[PDB]
Amino acid sequence: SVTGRIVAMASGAGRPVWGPRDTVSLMRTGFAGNPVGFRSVKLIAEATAAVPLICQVLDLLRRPNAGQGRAELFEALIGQILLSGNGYLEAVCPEPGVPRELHVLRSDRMAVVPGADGWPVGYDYTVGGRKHRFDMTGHPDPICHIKSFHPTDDHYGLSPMQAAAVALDVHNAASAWSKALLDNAARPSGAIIYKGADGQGVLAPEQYERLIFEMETHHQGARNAGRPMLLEGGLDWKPMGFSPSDMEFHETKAAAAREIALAFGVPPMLIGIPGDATYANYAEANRAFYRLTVLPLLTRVSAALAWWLSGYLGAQIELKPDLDQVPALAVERDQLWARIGAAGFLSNSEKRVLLGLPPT
Amino acid sequence: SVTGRIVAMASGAGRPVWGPRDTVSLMRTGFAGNPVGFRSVKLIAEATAAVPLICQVLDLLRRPNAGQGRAELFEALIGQILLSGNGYLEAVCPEPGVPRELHVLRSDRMAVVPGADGWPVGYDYTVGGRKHRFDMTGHPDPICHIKSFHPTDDHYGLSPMQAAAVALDVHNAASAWSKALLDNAARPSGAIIYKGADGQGVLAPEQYERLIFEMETHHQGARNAGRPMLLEGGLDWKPMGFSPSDMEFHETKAAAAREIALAFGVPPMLIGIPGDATYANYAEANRAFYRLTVLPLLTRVSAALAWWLSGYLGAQIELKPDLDQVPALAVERDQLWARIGAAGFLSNSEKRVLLGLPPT
Amino acid sequence: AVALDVHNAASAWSKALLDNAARPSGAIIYKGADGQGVLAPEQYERLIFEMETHHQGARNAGRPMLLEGGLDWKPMGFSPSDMEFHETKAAAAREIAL
Amino acid sequence: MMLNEVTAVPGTALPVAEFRDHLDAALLSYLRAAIAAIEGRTAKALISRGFRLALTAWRWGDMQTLPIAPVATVTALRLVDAAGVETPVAAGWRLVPDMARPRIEALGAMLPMIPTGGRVEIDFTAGFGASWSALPVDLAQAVFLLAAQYYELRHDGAAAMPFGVMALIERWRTVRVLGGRP
Amino acid sequence: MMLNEVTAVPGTALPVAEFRDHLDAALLSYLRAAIAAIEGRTAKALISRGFRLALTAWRWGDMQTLPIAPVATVTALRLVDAAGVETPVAAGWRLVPDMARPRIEALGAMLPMIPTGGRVEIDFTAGFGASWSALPVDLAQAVFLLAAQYYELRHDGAAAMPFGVMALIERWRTVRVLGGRP
Amino acid sequence: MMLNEVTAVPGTALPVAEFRDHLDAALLSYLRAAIAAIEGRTAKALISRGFRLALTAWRWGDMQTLPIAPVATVTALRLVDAAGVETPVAAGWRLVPDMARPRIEALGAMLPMIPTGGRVEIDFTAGFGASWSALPVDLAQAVFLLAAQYYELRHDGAAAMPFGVMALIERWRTVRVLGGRP
Repeated sequence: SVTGRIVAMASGAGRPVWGPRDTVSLMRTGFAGNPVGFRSVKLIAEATAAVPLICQVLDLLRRPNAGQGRAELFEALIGQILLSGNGYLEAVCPEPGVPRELHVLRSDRMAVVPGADGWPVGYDYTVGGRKHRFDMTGHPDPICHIKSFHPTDDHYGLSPMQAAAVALDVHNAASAWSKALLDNAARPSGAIIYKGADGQGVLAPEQYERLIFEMETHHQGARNAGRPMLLEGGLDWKPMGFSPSDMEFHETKAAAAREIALAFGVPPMLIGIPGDATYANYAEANRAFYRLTVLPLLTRVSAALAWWLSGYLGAQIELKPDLDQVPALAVERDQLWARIGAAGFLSNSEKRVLLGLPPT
Repeated sequence: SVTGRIVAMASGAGRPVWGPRDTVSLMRTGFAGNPVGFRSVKLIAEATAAVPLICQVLDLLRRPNAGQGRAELFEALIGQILLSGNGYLEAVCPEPGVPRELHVLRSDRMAVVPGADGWPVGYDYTVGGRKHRFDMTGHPDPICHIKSFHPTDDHYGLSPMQAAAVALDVHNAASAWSKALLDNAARPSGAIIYKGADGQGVLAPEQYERLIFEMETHHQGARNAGRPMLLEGGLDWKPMGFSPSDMEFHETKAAAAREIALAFGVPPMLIGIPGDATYANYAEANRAFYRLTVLPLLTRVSAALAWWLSGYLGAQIELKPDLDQVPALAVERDQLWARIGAAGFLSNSEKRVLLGLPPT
Repeated sequence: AVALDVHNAASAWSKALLDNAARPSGAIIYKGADGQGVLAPEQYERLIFEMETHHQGARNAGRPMLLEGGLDWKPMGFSPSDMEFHETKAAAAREIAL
Repeated sequence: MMLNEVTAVPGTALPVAEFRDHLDAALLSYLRAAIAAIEGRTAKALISRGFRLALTAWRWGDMQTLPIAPVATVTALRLVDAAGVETPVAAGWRLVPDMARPRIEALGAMLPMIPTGGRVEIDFTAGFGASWSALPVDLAQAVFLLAAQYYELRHDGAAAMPFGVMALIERWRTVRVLGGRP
Repeated sequence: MMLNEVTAVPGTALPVAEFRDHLDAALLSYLRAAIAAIEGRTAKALISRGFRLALTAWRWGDMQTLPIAPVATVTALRLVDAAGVETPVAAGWRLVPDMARPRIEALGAMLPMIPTGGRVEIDFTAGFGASWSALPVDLAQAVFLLAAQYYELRHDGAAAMPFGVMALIERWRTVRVLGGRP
Repeated sequence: MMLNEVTAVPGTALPVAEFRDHLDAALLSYLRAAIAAIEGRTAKALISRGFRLALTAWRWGDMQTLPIAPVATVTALRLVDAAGVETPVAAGWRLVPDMARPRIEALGAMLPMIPTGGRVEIDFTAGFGASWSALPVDLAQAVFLLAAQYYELRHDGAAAMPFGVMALIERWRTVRVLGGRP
């Protein structure tokens, strides 16, 4: 905090330090552009929104605003923390306490103003040509800013897409390579070379209509595959090929698809990347998914929500995921019960407390 | 909501902000065009409509309108949320409370008018040249707009087909490549080169009818495979080949088919894409299907229906999927019963409550 | 000490192979009317434009590239692509751990 | 795309005296038989006549480069109808004077839309100069090296100097590497 | 990109006397027919005339190297508008005098932005020297070896000495290995 | 990198008498047309004139080898500014006299930093000797074998002796095997 005095002014005191930028270009060619980046964010965002949260805020969280609900709020929120590394949550509060509505303002239309020392003084929602200038000089601080870990930036976070920015281009360009290879590529099945009496000479239109007819009727099609094609003097048929047919940037596009899923943290088994079986049977692939890139991301967003909403209600509320009621950790849930259930040295009163059950 | 004042006018106050467009071009060449995109939507839409919904609306949902039923309503509804990312549900209501009919208006013939601040003021159903201008300045708000998560758009959703828009073209064009390769391709089994006494010279019609006869009768067909074909002076037979025969854009079409299924979220085992076995025996492939792309999609549409229909009846109704009566989660259902059934430290009264059974 | 040098040098071999290596996808050979002759700047700007706009990129993979008299396109390759000192660097990594 | 010229070179501009000094109705007959041969291989004009590129459909919406290379001051861009309305439009395009791609692009929009059946005809003044003294002297020497050959041998008999007829016009030909869609 | 010269070489600068001694209206006609042939193969100027590179769009923002190689003292960089405003700008660029890449780069920023349709025209004085005695003598010998050939044979007939016309100008041609995007 | 010489060879140093004995305004015209041809193939100077290597950016920080090979006694290393400050610096470099890589390296540090736009110009005296009697006699014989050829045939006609013009200057050419970055 003490260094906040010298870093804020050196970054621009009281002036909008906008986002790293391109935060909207990559959203179109990295999310709405390719299926791997689309399915990766969609897989993480809907899984994070589906995990129940416990309250050691609810009524508000279940029904955030008149539009999106609890599911769509977290999806649209995590969908920003993944696409840009920044998550903003506006709260309007006509009456003191739990604010009425929570809105997920899109992160590419939002800039931070560092202010005087350290912590920002406000936020600027800039759509079109107009701003709004939220205010951070209060106790509620209506904007909650969830940042992914950024090592070199001081006011924003890092997007996992930014790391995979090259793999998304390799995947987009190799997919457009195969498509363009089909749209503009002249593959002839042969050629009727007609040199003529001279070294070079065309054939009259009376000979063209005859030749174009005997080729269309008798030598083209599936029903004409093998006609011996008498070639007179001067005429010739050179059968042409198509040397590279399959697999144009096939593995370099597959390796690129694996590096996009690698950056976002999803195991390639879940989204469907064809590749080596690192996990066995989706029992561990889903368990590793919810353990390495879903709950660690949720335990941060939920922790930021709790500390921000507890600034409105007069309490220091805690809000963590409910690791019990998740179907992805059932493989871990039962092996715990098997260890403590088969343990007879302690009585039933002791193991009910070990497994999280209220004693009887 | 506060930023809704500046974003609505900057997007056009009170004017129809039509759909992203192409929402009808891709429906013809991505759903009615190829089997992978057709089977993917059809698989998700009929599975989502088959899941029972619980009411912690029914009579209405089971018999929506005089035409389509509960099954066809959700299929035609999810079939739009998948094809365009937008789902509209019109409700006509002669008497107060539960509206008589629910209609799924196709999303490419519907546009949103943002209005003054934030939330829209109506919707425009534009068929042919005529509009209707629904009205959103009421409590019932007759149109329920289900949107898939769109990060950069403010009034619509994102279609999983839009992400796979290139993979659908690669699949369509590579399939039309193989078809056109069969319709117009001159494959001769040989050629009878007749140079003649000169460097070049045709053979008289008296020699053509003789040659065309001895080739048809004695040298063509399956019953004539090997005739030694005496070649006189000047005549010659050049056996021609067909170098690339199989597998023209074979793997690039297969990889494209896998990326369409990847975007829609179906495991390639279910629809039938030949590829690596990421899942084992359809017990986990179907369970992962209903867990990653069916129930997460249903728990949003059902949640939007509940909050919209509860605006008609005087209650805040909840409407969620019935995860018990689904055959796809039986593999997960029994492993729960095995863990709590084999747990003897707690009595039968405790485990009946743990498994969701009313005690006795 | 030697396995560390083989591992360091083979890793710097792959890196330097990417930093300074001219891989062209082809070449537009223009001999001309003579045995050798350049093409005027009016023909260069035209040729540099039709190649950039219509024949380069992923969206331009297959354009049939009409070649007039004198012009020619020689598609060039890249013969050793993968695995430059691949196993000798892997065997070196195994001898360091050994 | 027709590209039929309006008025030919009168002949008082062709260098019959200079050609005669290089070595008159026959001399004039071989000068233009060598100009047409060279300007057909290089797609040039060399005397700045007036042409009429009367085509029916634009290849692009910001294009339709002109076939004859050295162009200056497109006179009119007429839009006839199916009956021949012959209405001259005056705005919507601009000539980009280039020796490589002499094109008539646009004014920030599409070309003047062509009536169905109502071909567009463009008339321009394409060439190097009005008098022979304005040509690139290497292209003028190539016309002489060719015309003096047509004059010295009357039928197709046989004989490659360092800078011959070919090596002199090899730098005026059009270099194209597209036989594709755009 | 037009690059049409302003004023030709008057002829009082070309060495008609020295060419005659090497072996007059015909001699002058073969000297310039050999200068144009050699300066079209080497992209040089050799007499330092005045040119006008009137292009419409910069290829870079710190570039637009000039086609003619030996350049000195760009006179003006005019920016016309769509109507021909002909406003001369005076700052924002600098000529980097090189025999390899004669370029007019920048002043720490982009080139003077070109008005839409308002082509930029640059006029410069490119060449070796104003008098024939300033040329590289090997390039001057190549002009003589070629002009003396145009003089001794009038039509394209056939006959490679150690340092011929080609071996002398082979070191003045432009060496380029880019047919790509940048 | 310009490398335009300051003063040419006056001609009183070229061996017009010895060339005439080997076989005068024409003889002098073929001697220098053969010196320029040979010193352009070997990148030598042969008469030790004065040059001006006026470049804009060093290729290294301890380098900028000079193009002309036989160099001695770089006179000055001027650093102009954007306006032409023409301030001569006197320390910071040293010429390494080599026939292979005649370079002006450094004094234990970087070259004198070049002002932005303020090109550096170096003037040196590169060559074998001031008089013709100081040349390597095999390079002097090559000039005679070439000049005597330019004299005996005036246009590019055709005729490889054991030690010809090529075999004599093949050991004075620059041997380079780098077309890369450094």
